[PDB]
Amino acid sequence: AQGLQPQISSKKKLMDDNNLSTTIKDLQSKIDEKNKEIDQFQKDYNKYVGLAF
Amino acid sequence: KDIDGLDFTQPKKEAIKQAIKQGAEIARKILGKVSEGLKYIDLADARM
Repeated sequence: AQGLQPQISSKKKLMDDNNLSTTIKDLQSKIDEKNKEIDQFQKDYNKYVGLAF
Repeated sequence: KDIDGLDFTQPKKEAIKQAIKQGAEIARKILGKVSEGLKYIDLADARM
């Protein structure tokens, strides 16, 4: 039988080793990256429609 | 210059070509804004 005490300590070690403090910073990098494109494409659509008239 | 477009062209009211003088600069400036935006096309497609 696998021990119940290390089976808790196995999961408790897994809960400390997690990328969750990293991937959230990684995903907020990409959202702030993709917001810069969206904030740029609004400038494009407000320019081409200006050109199209 | 549009008052000046009719200041310098006062005797041309009998002339049809006064409207061509009117039609001249508008036919220029419609193209100059195209090419400025056509620069903006190649400028964006690089960035794209």
